[PDB]
Amino acid sequence: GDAPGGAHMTAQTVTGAVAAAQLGATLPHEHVIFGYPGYAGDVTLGPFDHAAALASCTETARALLARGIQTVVDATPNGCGRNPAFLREVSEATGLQILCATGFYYEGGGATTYFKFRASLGDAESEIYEMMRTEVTEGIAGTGIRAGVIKLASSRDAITPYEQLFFRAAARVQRETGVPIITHTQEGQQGPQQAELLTSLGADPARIMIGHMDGNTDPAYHRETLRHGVSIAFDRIGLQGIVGTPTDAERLSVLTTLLGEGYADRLLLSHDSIWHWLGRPPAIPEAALPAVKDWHPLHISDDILPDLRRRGITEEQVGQMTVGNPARLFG
Amino acid sequence: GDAPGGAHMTAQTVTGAVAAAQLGATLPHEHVIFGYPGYAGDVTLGPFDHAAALASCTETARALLARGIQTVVDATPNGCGRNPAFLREVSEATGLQILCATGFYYEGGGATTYFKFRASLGDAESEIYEMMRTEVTEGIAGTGIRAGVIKLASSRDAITPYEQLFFRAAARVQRETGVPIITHTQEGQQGPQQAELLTSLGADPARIMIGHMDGNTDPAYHRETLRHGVSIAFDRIGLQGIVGTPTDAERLSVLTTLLGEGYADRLLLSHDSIWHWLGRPPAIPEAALPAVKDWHPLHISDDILPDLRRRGITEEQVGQMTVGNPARLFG
Ligand SMILES: [Co+2]
Ligand SMILES: [Co+2]
Ligand SMILES: [Co+2]
Ligand SMILES: [Co+2]
Repeated sequence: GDAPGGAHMTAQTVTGAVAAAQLGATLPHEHVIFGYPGYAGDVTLGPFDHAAALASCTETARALLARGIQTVVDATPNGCGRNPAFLREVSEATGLQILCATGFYYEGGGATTYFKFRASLGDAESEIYEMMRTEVTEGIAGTGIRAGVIKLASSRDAITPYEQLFFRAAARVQRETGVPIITHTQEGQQGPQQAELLTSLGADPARIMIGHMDGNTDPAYHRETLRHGVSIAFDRIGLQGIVGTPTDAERLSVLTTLLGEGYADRLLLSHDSIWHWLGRPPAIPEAALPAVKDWHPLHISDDILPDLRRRGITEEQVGQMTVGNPARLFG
Repeated sequence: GDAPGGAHMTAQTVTGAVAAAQLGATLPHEHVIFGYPGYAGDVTLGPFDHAAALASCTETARALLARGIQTVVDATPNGCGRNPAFLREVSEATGLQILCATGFYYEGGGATTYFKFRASLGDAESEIYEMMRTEVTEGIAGTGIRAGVIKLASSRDAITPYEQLFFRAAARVQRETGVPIITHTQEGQQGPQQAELLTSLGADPARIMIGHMDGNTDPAYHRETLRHGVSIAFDRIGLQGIVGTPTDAERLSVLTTLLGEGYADRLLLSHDSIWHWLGRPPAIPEAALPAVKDWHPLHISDDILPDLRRRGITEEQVGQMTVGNPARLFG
């Protein structure tokens, strides 16, 4: 099929290099810990309880392994609580393999002030390129822990000029190292534009996963994106009818259509769940309880897969999505 | 004149309570360390060199004392690098008294994602109120170091709904504790609106300093703001013709007019300087060199004051601005 072509390094997890064959079933987009930009400024009342986060996270890790999930890809942006050392902790404690990311979030929800300022003063793209390259090849913050993927994100109405700085830096790092790229699309838009842009810049589509594609329910939009040869992920499975999100029933309808059209090799599945929130614990209005009810990392293993199988999807298609595709994209 | 009326606590500096009479000459708006939101996500290439920052900061501290400045008010927002423990370090090492702030920055340049999200889920104002109240009365991040002022900020075109959450929480904390409030106005606008809003909410104008008023060169705008009984600060003195900023000559023209109209008791002067930047050191395009040439904390002491005196301003007016006003506002 379409194999990764160009520079290449074996999958880097927070605990070191891992062979593609050892990745096993994988959730390509989750967040062990996560905090929206600003969470740190609420440190007095919402401090990080490391002991509790570690207990809870490892328990979630252990439950994933119970389900045969050997690997999780943590997509947390550098300014949203990324903590490679903590992920290494969670990994060494449970045996769950974790890959972390390098990247900043979309303009609308990221810690954008910094690079927007540096971009006004000089060559920010080049500076973003050096950070990503260093994090992928040498390590994050002096820990030696390397990023196994680059995380890119765009806004709803366009991939903004600020966002494009990151897309150009990542493309260059991609070309030079072969590292995988995973993305965020805001509210079901810009999937095709991200794929076009990344490929146009020389990024290997065999190493690109356009995310939150489940955010759009017109399969035409998905096919237009797949036309580029990149993989696409229904990665907010379980987050229903909230923040623009469709219902899982809607996602499944699109998914089985795409599956029935032969796209298994290019479909990945995830929850975009957060195991432990940073800042003060989120206050969940009762009315939103159903929207987040299945939004946890065991939902696909326990509800989705069995539901695709009973719908006609095959053990082979499911293994392609959950093991085949990840092995090739990140391995 | 107009003395602080209501609840009251003695000036809290990062090293403890200080009598109003011991504040001495003060710079009401500076930043020992500062980083635009996102700086932390650039930690791999732009890590904090604590030894160098401490050496440099204390040297700046020592130079301020050489000039008789006994106190500095650090206006750094919770998500812009605020570090009470480091300020205590700089203070205990030199004897320079430092007050730190509690508050988030304006929507356009702050770490806004967090509270914008919490506001969508619940009562963020109340949450912001608890943080500010706890930081002012008990301490920041478990250090015991209390905030001596609340920092509020608004955008250019309006005090946005997100910003108003902070203005309402601060007003309440102001009413209950008497703590001073200092603000940021973006590009010479919203000074009058901030003053109106804060007073309308029950905040004591004798404890309110509307900042970056030097950003507007129409004295009419300043008088309209002073009409509220609040103090106003020309606090970006030295930052010239850049980021919308006027020249110092322009600021001085407005200042002597206001001074000649009897407003000394309500005028404060500062630089809004940054002693040590967080993130990778700022790259200064040569063309901007003159704009930042006098932008350091010795500029007012060495250039401005002597320049107001030779312009006719009196030793008494200068002492009112630099010692009288601070004593009353923060003491
Ligand atoms: Co996302
Ligand atoms: Co995510
Ligand atoms: Co400001
Ligand atoms: Co400032």
